[PDB]
Amino acid sequence: DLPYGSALTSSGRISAVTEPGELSVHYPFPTMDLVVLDDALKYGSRAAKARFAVYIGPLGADTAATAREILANVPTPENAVLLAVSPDQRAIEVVYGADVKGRGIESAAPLGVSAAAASFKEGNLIDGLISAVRVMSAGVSPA
Amino acid sequence: MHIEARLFEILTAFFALAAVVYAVLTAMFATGGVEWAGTTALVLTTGLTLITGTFFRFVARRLDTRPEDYEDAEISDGAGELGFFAPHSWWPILISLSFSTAAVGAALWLPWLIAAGVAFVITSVCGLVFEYYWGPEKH
Amino acid sequence: WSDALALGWPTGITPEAKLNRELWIGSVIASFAVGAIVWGLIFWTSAFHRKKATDTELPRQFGYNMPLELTLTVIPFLIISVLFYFTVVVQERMMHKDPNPEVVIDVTAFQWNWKFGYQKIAFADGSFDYDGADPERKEAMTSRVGPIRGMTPEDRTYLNFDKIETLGTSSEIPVLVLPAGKRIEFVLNSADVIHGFWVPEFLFKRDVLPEPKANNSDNVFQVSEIQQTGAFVGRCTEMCGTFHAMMNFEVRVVEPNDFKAYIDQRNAGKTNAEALAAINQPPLAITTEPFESRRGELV
Amino acid sequence: STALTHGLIGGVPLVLFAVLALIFLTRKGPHPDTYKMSDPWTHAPILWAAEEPREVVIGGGASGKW
Amino acid sequence: FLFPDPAVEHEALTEAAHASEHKSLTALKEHQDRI
Amino acid sequence: NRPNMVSVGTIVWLSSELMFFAGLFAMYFTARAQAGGAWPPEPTELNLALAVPVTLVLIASSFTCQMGVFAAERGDVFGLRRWYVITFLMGLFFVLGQGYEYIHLVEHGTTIPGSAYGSVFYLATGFHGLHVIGGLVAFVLLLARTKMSKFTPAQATAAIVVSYYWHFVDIVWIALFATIYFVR
Amino acid sequence: ADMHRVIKRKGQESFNFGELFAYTKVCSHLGCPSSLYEQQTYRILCPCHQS
Amino acid sequence: CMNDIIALKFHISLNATTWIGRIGMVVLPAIVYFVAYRWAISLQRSDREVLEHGV
Amino acid sequence: ELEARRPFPERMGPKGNLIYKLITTTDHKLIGIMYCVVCFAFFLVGGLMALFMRTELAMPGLQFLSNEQFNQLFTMHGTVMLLFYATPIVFGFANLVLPLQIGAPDVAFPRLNALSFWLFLFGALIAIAGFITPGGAADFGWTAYSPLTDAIHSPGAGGDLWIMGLAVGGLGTILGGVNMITTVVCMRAPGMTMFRMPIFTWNILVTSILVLIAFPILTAALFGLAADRHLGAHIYDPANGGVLLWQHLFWFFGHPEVYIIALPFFGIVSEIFPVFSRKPIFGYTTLIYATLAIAALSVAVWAHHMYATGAVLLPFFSFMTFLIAVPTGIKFFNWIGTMWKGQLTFETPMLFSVGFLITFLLGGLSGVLLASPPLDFHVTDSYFVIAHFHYVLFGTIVFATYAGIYFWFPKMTGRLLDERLGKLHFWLTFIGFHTTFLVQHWLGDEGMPRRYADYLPTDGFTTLNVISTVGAFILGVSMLPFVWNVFKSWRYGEPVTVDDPWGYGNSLEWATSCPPPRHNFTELPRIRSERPAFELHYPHMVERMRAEAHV
Ligand code: HEA
Ligand code: HEA
Ligand SMILES: CCCCCCCCCCCCCCCC(=O)OC[C@H](C)OC(=O)CCCCCCCC[C@@H](C)CCCCCCCC
Ligand SMILES: CCCCCCCCCCCCCC(=O)O[C@H](COC(=O)CCCCCCCCCCC)COP(=O)(O)O
Ligand SMILES: CCCCCCCCCCCCC
Ligand SMILES: CCCCCCCCCCCCC
Ligand SMILES: CCCCCCCCCCCCC
Ligand SMILES: CCCCCCCCCCCCC
Ligand SMILES: CCCCCCCCCCCCC
Ligand code: FES
Ligand SMILES: [Ca+2]
Ligand SMILES: [Cu+2]
Ligand SMILES: [Cu+2]
Ligand SMILES: [Cu+2]
Ligand SMILES: [Mg+2]
Repeated sequence: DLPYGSALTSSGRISAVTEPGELSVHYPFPTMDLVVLDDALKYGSRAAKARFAVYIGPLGADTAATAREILANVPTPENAVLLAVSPDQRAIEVVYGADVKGRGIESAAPLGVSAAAASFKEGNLIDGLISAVRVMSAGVSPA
Repeated sequence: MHIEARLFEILTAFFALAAVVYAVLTAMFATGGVEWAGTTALVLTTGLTLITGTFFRFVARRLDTRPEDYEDAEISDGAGELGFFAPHSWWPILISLSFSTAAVGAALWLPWLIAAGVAFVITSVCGLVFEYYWGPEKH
Repeated sequence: WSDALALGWPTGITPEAKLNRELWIGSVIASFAVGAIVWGLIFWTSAFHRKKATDTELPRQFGYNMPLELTLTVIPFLIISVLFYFTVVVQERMMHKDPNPEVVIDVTAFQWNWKFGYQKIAFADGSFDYDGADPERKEAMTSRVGPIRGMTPEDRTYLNFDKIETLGTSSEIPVLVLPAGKRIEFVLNSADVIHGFWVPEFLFKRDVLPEPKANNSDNVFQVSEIQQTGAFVGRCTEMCGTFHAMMNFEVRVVEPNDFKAYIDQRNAGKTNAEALAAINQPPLAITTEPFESRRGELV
Repeated sequence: STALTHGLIGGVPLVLFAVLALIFLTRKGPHPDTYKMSDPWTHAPILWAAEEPREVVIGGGASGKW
Repeated sequence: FLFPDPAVEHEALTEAAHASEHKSLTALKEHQDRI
Repeated sequence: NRPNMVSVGTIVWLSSELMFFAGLFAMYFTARAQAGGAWPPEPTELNLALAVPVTLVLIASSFTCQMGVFAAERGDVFGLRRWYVITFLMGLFFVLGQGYEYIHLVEHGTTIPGSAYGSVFYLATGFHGLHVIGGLVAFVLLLARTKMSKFTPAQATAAIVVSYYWHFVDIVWIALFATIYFVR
Repeated sequence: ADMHRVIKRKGQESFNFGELFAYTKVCSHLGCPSSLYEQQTYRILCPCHQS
Repeated sequence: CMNDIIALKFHISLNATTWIGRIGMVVLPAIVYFVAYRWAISLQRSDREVLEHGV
Repeated sequence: ELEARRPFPERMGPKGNLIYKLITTTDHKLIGIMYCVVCFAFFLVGGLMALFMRTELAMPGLQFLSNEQFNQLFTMHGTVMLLFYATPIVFGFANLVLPLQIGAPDVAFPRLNALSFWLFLFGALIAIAGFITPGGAADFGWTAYSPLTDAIHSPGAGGDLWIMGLAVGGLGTILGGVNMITTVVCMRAPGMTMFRMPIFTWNILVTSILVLIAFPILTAALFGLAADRHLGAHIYDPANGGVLLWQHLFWFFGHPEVYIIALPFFGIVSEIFPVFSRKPIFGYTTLIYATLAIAALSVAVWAHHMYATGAVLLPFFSFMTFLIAVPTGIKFFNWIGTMWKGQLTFETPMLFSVGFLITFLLGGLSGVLLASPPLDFHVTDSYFVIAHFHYVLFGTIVFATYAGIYFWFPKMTGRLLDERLGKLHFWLTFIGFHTTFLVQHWLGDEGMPRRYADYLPTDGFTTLNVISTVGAFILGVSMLPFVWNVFKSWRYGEPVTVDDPWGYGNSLEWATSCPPPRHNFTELPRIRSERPAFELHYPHMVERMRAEAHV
């Protein structure tokens, strides 16, 4: 079931390969936009002492139960604030753990949804994610 | 480690043959006779490979097969402590700065700078050699 | 065409030079053939063994072809054995010395000009004899216990002094005058560091050493004859300091009777330039001119 | 000449650089094209998280659409 | 530097040194814990 | 069950350091071939009444060094210290004896600037003497380290490789002494 | 041979006696004897602060 | 202040030593400030490493 | 199966991440990177020297340089390119990958390794500091012939600084050789037998043996030269036999030297060809034998540099020099056989290795021409020799060095260099090199000697000199895309999250992450051949590899 050229090693790690001249990562966004989003995540999380996360993919039919399922994959999920987006279903969800409750996220999470939605209507996915992370982390205190 | 010894013994055979051939061929029909610089260099290149090969050959016949000498050894044969490998040190750059001080002193022929550089070298080399052997301070 | 294959080698003006040029052309052709084969093999696999779009499995994983490995060590050995044989033949012919040269020249290199002395002339037909050695001046150099076999390093006795000498100057290129058709012997000594005696039309050069005998250098070489008259540049070919690029000389090859007239003029007290004008030659060097003594265009 | 010598030495390198950089740097690199919202999301699902702070009762959430 | 002392002397000295070092560390530690 | 890594590194380096003396031997033999029959030339009068005892002291320092190695391999730090102190004293005696020979040679007109023989004699024997001084520094540093912690196998390995260096220096001296004082 | 390179100061054009010139040995910076006279460069160097 | 002694002993032009001092008087303190700042923070990180992982 | 990742990997470490590491590190990976950076800075400095020389040689007459400055320029250009760029970058590459290739966590002596690097850096700085003296740097050539180098003929402090800087750096090189040999004989992983090691490791080991022969005798010769220059010694006195004493000693160093900076780079292309051919290396055992034969022979051919001195036994050295051509041709046949019937893709490492093959071939043919004393009697000390050794050097330490950099940059950094910019870099380098150096064969054959600051308009040399200078300035601009690529790719390059970005790597470094952890390996595979990473990543092929191995 392992991809071609991938091997399970004696430590349990996977030793994988790429064809020469091909890429390992291949996210459909420009490198400098990815760097901007990475900085938004890092410095928003540092300023709020809560781990901010972003999901892109299919959110199902309820799309909030699925988002709560995805939040379990963020490290220390009790202290995390996930923004999940379905470009197809055109759905925006924010879900956070219990550690963040009462720290300013009830005011800021809908503001993050609005910030994302405004940029999505222009067809700017990564710009919407960056703006939403910026507003939600600026509204959470390290409490 | 028989291959390690064999490599140096093969080099030794070639170097000894080259030294003998060169000395004999320059003694006969070469102006001035034996060419002493090249003959000396070839003889002592032979000596270099001979010293290392004899040491390896003596070591090989002592210890039985290591896991890196064994054609179908398992990775787990090599389990255990390897040895001590220094995690960090700023003494190497101090030793090189000291030796460079003495070298600049010798280049410009400043005997006081040469003396200072040699003293720096001895202090830096002591610092390196003692780094993992100084005990706790005593009070 | 022999000029394109010679790659800028001069045609040569001595028999030894012509033999060396033939060896050069043959060796160039051999190396070009080997290079064409190897380059073609590189271009072939680069052109026809590139990964296609319709190959899913890896190529055949061969890594050993023993008969081919053995066959590809014998052929280059054969080519270098042939080249070594002809190399030995030509160097034996080029380094050959006859016991009776017809002109013996003393070449003295110094930093950074040349001095040419006429040591001896013995024409093969008896039409010209001249004894030019001046041993009453080699003895004036004796410096004498001494650091080296009783001698100080200022001994200089190994240098040769002659009655007729052409001395180079920063404003006059030294012109060495030689007869055509005659066996010429060159004895090379340096006054200080190592220089290089290169006449490109000789297709040959040798290093000019201080104290060559103590260094086991053979400082003597001959050309069997120079096959045409004319003027030929010579350059220093061993890095000797500041003015290594600016100590050139010229060889003027004239007919033997004109050489005799030139030597009579020099024996009559004439300088090199006026003795050359006396035999209807240009008085100064014509392949090269003196370098401006200004250190450059910014001065 | 002397102006031709300086024209060649200065000019040939820059012309050659411009030509080779037009040949090679105008090609498309291996980086994927940027996803367009009007197109379907055919990539694998992506989960990004910040590594800070250095190291499951839900506390709430919000929803939205666009 | 050149000759060993009797082993009993070495043992007693080493034990005393270790006990003294431990007592000094403990004194500093308990003062720190108190304050 | 495995090679002593420090030992192999030391042996490899010592074999390289043989080439350094190869250069100096080449200088000596080149100057000797150009001697012209007088080697050593006047006024150099080598005396074996003093070179021989100094050579013998340096040779006996090898046996004392080997005794120290046997003590170290036995785990006996005090026997190692005693034998290495003796070896240090004997090598220091060699250095002083060489210096006295140098002083008496200089007064009679054999110097580095003075003659080609003086140049080769002094570079050869003086670089060997510098190697001896480096080995004495090595003894001092090793002996100080044995006072710093308990005597472990790594400490004994350090003693062994210092002895490898000392034996190299002694053998190089035997070669230099044979070629200078007997193959004149 | 160097007299054609001499530039005179205004008011001092006749202060030299032919090829003899006389300047104060006191440095105008801070008063040290500025007396390191380089004859080929014609440079007067002050040992104190390198004027 | 010792530029003339340094010029004599270490084969530097005296004029060059003056200009090295003049430019270095601005440049060397800036370089040293930057290096010392980064070096101090680097020692702080070296301490942190031992605190999380031991010796 | 959602694993949280970052949108982009961290561009740089925080403040204070690097500076204390640089001065305290015993990590061979960091030391190798430090070697590569510093050696490349020295390469740029030496290239600037060559650009000055080439600009002055474009026209007859001295336009901006004097004779003295030009002589310093070729002396120091040769010194910097040979001893401050190529020789230490051998140990830069060895530090980068050799412990990985044998499956070790470290080199045998980590602090000695750090000392070797710092000795390189400070010795090189001591030699280059001659340029800040009034007289200037050494101006007697990189070969430093006697008696031109004696206190009478080269009095300046530049020459003495050159001597002592070379001595300090040479000690660094010797200690590096000791370390590399000891690492290979002691730190191999279980099952990594001597005849399963990669060819690069074999070549590093044999090169280290060569280092232990050549550099100590050069150190002895330099100390004799310093004794003459400072103490009035007579070592290199002409009446004492000193001219050829110097030449014999120097070339006994100087020939081994040129193969110290050839065999490691042969090993680099031996690593690269099988990956991009999707094939094994052809004749693995024969390649090892060829390396050993070349190393043995390179110690017995030195006087082919002395043909025109009239004082060496010509047939001995001529025959030995011809013999060296046989194992090198074996290497050329082994490399073409590795490519033969593969699936070639020509990414930047492969492209630079092919540039190696093409350029080195002409260099070696020219060298064989030089090996016969009669032809060397005309072409020695001329620009034919210059063309030869730039064809043969630039092939190993530029094309194979760049091949190693493009190959192993993802392994050492976790980022890929941009391949479009790499192709621009290759084609500028390849076109520029042949433009500057092919016409120098003709110039030397006509009669233009090496090491001339000036010539006359009537010499017939001007047009080819102009062409060579045009090519040299192409080589100058070829450096800009590479430096830009590394600067951009080091922080913003394509992330590498696999172990083998080139797909078909064979050596153990491709069986670990990009970059490796501090001690290089979180696990090791079973080692049963010289392609352990290939067998790890393609188990289904192992049977085929055993079946198809013999034609
Ligand atoms: C070993 C490697 C090596 C390398 C890579 C080179 C590289 C080059 N070399 Fe060579 N060279 C030698 C080794 C090497 N060299 C040796 C041993 C000698 C003999 C020395 C002696 O005579 O004693 C020699 C001598 C030599 C001569 C003969 C000089 C003479 O006899 O008079 C010439 C002639 O043109 C030449 C040219 C070049 C050129 C144009 C490059 C091109 O690679 C260089 C162009 C490259 C650049 C890199 C330009 C710099 C680019 C920049 C962008 C710099 C800008 C910024 C800064 C500098 C901070 N060099
Ligand atoms: C990387 C560096 C390097 C390498 C690999 C070489 C390799 C060789 N070199 Fe050279 N050389 C230098 C660097 C190098 N050299 C330098 C720097 C100088 C000048 C020093 C100075 O004076 O400044 C110099 C000078 C030099 C001289 C002295 C010339 C002179 O000054 O007068 C000679 C002469 O014998 C020589 C010859 C050779 C030969 C025969 C090889 C051989 O090893 C090459 C063998 C390769 C081939 C032959 C090609 C492959 C073979 C085949 C495909 C099979 C074909 C079969 C046949 C032809 C039979 N070179
Ligand atoms: C920055 C120092 C170097 C700057 C000066 C050179 C900066 C380098 C770039 C311009 C110099 C060469 C381009 C112009 C060429 C020319 O036409 O000649 C100009 C001058 C008329 O001739 C010279 O000879 C210049 C000096 C030579 C350089 C000595 C090398 C010094 C050693 C340093 C490498 C030590 C580390 C650096 C030390 C870094 C700082 C120390 C804390
Ligand atoms: C040079 C003195 C000569 C003495 C004659 C006998 C030689 C052996 C002496 C043994 C010394 C023991 C020191 C010791 O254990 O104390 C150690 C402390 O000394 C040192 O760490 C530095 C020693 C001096 C370094 C040498 C520098 C120059 C070398 C001179 C080269 C000739 C033990 O300290 P500790 O007990 O751990 O507190
Ligand atoms: C005809 C005499 C020649 C004898 C050969 C000399 C061999 C060189 C010996 C080297 C010395 C090392 C100490
Ligand atoms: C005046 C005629 C010149 C002919 C030049 C010959 C071309 C040489 C071939 C170049 C080598 C290709 C690799
Ligand atoms: C010219 C006569 C030959 C002299 C022989 C010199 C050989 C010296 C070797 C010494 C080696 C001693 C161990
Ligand atoms: C093995 C040597 C190859 C040399 C080829 C040189 C070709 C140079 C072409 C220039 C033509 C100028 C007239
Ligand atoms: C990639 C091409 C590099 C080779 C350039 C060859 C230049 C030869 C021109 C000869 C000019 C005739 C005088
Ligand atoms: S007193 Fe003259 S410069 Fe200061
Ligand atoms: Ca010019
Ligand atoms: Cu000359
Ligand atoms: Cu010259
Ligand atoms: Cu060579
Ligand atoms: Mg020559």
